[PDB]
Amino acid sequence: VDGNYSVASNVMVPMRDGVRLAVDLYRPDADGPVPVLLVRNPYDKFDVFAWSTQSTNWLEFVRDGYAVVIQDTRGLFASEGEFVPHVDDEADAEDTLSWILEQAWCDGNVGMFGVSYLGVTQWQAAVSGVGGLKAIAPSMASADLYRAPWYGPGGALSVEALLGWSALIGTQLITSRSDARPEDAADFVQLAAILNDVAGAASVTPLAEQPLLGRLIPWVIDQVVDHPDNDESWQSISLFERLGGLATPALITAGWYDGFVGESLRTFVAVKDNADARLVVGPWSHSNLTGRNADRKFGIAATYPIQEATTMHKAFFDRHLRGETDALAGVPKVRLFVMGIDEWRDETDWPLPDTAYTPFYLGGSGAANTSTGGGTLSTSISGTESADTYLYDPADPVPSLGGTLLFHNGDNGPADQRPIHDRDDVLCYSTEVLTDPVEVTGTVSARLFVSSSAVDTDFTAKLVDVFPDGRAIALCDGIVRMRYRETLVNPTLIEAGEIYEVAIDMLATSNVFLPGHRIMVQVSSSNFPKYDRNSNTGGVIAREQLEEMCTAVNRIHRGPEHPSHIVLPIIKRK
Amino acid sequence: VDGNYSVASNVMVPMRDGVRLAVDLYRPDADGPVPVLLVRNPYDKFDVFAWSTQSTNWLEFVRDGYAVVIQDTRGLFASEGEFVPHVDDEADAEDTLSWILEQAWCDGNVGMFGVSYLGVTQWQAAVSGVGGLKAIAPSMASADLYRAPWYGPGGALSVEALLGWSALIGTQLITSRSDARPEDAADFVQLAAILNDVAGAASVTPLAEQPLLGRLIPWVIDQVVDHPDNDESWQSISLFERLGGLATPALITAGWYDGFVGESLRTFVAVKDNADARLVVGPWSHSNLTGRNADRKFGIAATYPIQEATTMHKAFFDRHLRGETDALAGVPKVRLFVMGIDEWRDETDWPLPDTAYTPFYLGGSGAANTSTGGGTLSTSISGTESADTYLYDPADPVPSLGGTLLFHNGDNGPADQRPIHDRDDVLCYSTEVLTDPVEVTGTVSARLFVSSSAVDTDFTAKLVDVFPDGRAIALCDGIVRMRYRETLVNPTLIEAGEIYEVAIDMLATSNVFLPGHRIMVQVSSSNFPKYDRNSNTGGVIAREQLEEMCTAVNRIHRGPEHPSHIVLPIIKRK
Ligand SMILES: *C1(O)O[C@H](CS)[C@@H](CS)O1
Ligand SMILES: *C1(O)O[C@H](CS)[C@@H](CS)O1
Ligand SMILES: [Cl-]
Ligand SMILES: [Cl-]
Ligand SMILES: [Cl-]
Ligand SMILES: [Cl-]
Ligand SMILES: [Cl-]
Ligand SMILES: [Cl-]
Ligand SMILES: [Cl-]
Ligand SMILES: [Cl-]
Ligand SMILES: [Cl-]
Ligand SMILES: [Cl-]
Ligand SMILES: [Cl-]
Ligand SMILES: [Cl-]
Ligand SMILES: [Cl-]
Ligand SMILES: [Cl-]
Ligand SMILES: [Cl-]
Ligand SMILES: [Cl-]
Repeated sequence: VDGNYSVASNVMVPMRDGVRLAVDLYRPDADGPVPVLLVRNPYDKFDVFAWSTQSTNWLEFVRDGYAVVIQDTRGLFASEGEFVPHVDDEADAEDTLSWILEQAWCDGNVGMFGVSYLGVTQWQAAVSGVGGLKAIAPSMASADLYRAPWYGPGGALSVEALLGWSALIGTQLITSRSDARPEDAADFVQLAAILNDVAGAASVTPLAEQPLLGRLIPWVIDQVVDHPDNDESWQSISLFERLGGLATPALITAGWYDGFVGESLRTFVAVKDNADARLVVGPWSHSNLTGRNADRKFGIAATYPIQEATTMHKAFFDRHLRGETDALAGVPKVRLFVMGIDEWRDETDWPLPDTAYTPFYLGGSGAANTSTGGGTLSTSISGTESADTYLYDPADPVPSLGGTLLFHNGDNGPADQRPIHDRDDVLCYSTEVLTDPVEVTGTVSARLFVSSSAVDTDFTAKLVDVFPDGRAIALCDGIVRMRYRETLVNPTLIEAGEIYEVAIDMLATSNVFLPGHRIMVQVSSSNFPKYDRNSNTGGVIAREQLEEMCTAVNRIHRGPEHPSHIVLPIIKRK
Repeated sequence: VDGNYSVASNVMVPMRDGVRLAVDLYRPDADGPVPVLLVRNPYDKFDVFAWSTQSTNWLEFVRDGYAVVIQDTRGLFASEGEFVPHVDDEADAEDTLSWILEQAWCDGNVGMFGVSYLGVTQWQAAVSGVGGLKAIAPSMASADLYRAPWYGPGGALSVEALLGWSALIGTQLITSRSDARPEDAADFVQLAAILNDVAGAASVTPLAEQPLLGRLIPWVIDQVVDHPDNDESWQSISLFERLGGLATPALITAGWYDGFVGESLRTFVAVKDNADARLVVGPWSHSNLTGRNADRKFGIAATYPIQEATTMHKAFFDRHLRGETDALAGVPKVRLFVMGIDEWRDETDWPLPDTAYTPFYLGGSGAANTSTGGGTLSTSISGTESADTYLYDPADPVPSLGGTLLFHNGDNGPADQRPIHDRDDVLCYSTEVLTDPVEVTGTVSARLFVSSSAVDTDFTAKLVDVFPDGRAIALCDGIVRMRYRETLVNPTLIEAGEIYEVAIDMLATSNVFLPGHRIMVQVSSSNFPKYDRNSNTGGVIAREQLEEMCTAVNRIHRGPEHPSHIVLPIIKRK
């Protein structure tokens, strides 16, 4: 009967190596075989409520005649084997899709959907080149684990994401015990303490000393902390280079304040020429999809639109798994929540056609130190050669406030930056108050002329919308670790005192700066614990004691010969 | 097979009047009949993800061999008939339980669980005295709809809750159309605008003029706005007086910042002598169960503990529907999240045994106006007869900040009160800085000696924890509408200038005021839009234009002959 279904629990699926992963089968009451959707989950396939609110009302897929298979990843919950993040997911996904394709209830069409880790696993599945996989729908995900979520395009560790997540997995590994242990109760306590104070956990030096996390999940040190360079161990798990060879349709969701935003958007650009790719980007952080934050409310239309998302996914799967060639009629290619005007808007492509990548140059009379300095932004090159100078002290890094934080206060993306505006290592440059709106929608970067007294250091750039009432709301930001200025692969040190031109990848945003606002950029050398703190030594940063680290006199050069700027993706619609 | 189940959609269940309500059946694969759990839902039985995250992982009940029935209430989504809130729910619940009891797959034991409206409906079901109903689990609910959520023990309208909710129902009635209409698109827009600005919608005078909401849901005016008195129309739907005659076990959940908190706790006290009642109270608001707020973080243990809740519910139902007499071994009678120390704690009863209901008297040199006045709180009666005086102007009411707000900024319960501390109509009284902790856990009220130049006005009282850093965090609050000082049923006006002793029911809290903090009480005559604004005329408030309203010179009397105080439920544990 239409609308009706059954659920079978703990169906054991054998992988190539004989290890068995558990799945749940949600199968419609059907005459013959049906199209199937697979979800690969490390947070317990039974616990559907935990993730699904960030995704789709997918029981609608089942009522509409799709089968849905939810799987425990290797070594977790009801699955056999050992869990190590990422390393087994290509093969296990391949083996699982094959098994599904071989079932009596599968009609030869398979798709995938899901958020975060349930999104990363879809890219890992799509590179298997299993013919029967017809579409994927990776939400808030990445195809390059170095670039998101563990490190970044800047070559700094996303330490708060690392320790926060490891503590969560740790908690699970315990609560899911094969056989309970005496140290479980106390370990649980230590894990909660990390999660109540991720900045605290990130502050212990040497960073590589993680007695609890290293014991529960050795990968935290063995893979992540020990591999600062984007090396073979990372390229081994990266999917990105293989994406351009695929012809798999992908429905891709991202959030402007989501740790994955940069990589999510990159995946869209990589697949769009070869297959039907779609893009939806709302003003969300990884853990806050509500549209509401402490100092910024985006309106009820900003709340993750779960029902519209369900409808969109269903049309997408109807088109690619069912061959319904008109199923996506009237569905936009790209749908963005444009902040400022706080409205959803349809677009034909990402990057937007008719993006004007426009330099806004750093300038001003006197020092740009603090928000009350004389720092300016202007579309004209500055007339006079100047330099802003500050001391970066690793023992006092600039605290993280909003942006793309994941586990350390990850629920306030558009955070008011005022609490750090009186600090001497936070350089501020702003336009005059705008009398006409300025829309910035696209990828954002800065080109800075910099110098240090140290042989390595960081430089950060942050785009900020300054409201009439004084709120200085964060939009997007990035970091460059100077040893990685040229490459994430073969780092080299710098000469103290030499001026370098460096690029800062500031990810992406969509914001209209309305009349009465200002475009503002904050420049510094730290952003902790979003990123780990540079020791200013040129050493193996994660192996250094705080005491071993050095302060740095860092300098931003600006003027005719050193035209430091932010490149803004200007959109003009009249 | 154990763990396995099937789901049948849109099974139509006939009521006594021939109208049919739709249900979904989640039935385990079972030899014979099983115990059954019923959930009555006005937000679409299909949409399980919307509410369940506030409740339980109840698929675990189904995997463990319970059937679960989820029903669309009369006139919504897949059900037939006309929707009017509350009025049909006693009979429909009765008819539905009977139908379930008659099914081949029902073993004669029925239970219920659910949150909010899904909680209110359980009290409405429990008064039918259907023998087969063995237990209920009403979360964030009430058995007296006047007292929560529509009015309150003070006799003021909960206007923000009223309009916010009506707009939500309105939105549903549209999105669920039998036959789509030309005005749907525009109506949808107007509904969103109310929900983005509930304070704005609440500000239109006369309040009873609601062209959109009155048309979509006439009950908004016909029942709620038109019945300011706790009259026969309210008593008709109230369950409270019948609760003391029941012998139904009840697992009751509440939140310290939840609009229903006062009534949730009252239901526990009413059933505890006659049946196995349980209580769980976390630091949540109706729409924020995370434990995280703009200016107050309660720690990860405060996050609604959905898995522990599932386990507790399962043991509860195992005990009462399955007759497993040891199923609740080691489960506490009462479990409270004690704020301040920010820890869960078990207790044997609510109110706590060894509560010392202790007067803290208003005093001080000079006026108590603003936070920089000389207002004090002390366990000693004030020595000298004084009075604090302010003007209450309905056109400028004291704005609502946290507390038990539902739809107008209902996600910041423990709000910092500082933004209203310089106001002249906000009287502030505080203890000295504490050097030893003071625990306040229980029902809270104030006894004030008051006078007005008006023949009716409001008086509000708010309990506040003042932190070392200056944060003035709201805990609990209430209001008395003076015409209802003696009774909610037969209001009478007051004499301008006469001193009255009035009670303010300030609901309940659990907080340890730690060393370095202060106990603080804010007194005023408005709290908008949590409550509607008194017009100070003695008229039908909801029918008055702003222009028709009067200002009031209100006065709080304090001293030996007028010992105004807050009664605090002091707990002492050494
Ligand atoms: C998702 O499930 O949360 C994590 C944030 S770091 C991420 C890990 S790949 O996946
Ligand atoms: C719940 O579902 O939300 C409402 C808050 S006013 C309440 C109405 S009785 O039930
Ligand atoms: Cl089978
Ligand atoms: Cl393994
Ligand atoms: Cl805002
Ligand atoms: Cl919109
Ligand atoms: Cl354009
Ligand atoms: Cl200026
Ligand atoms: Cl110099
Ligand atoms: Cl140079
Ligand atoms: Cl049947
Ligand atoms: Cl009807
Ligand atoms: Cl706090
Ligand atoms: Cl605790
Ligand atoms: Cl006690
Ligand atoms: Cl004092
Ligand atoms: Cl006088
Ligand atoms: Cl008197």
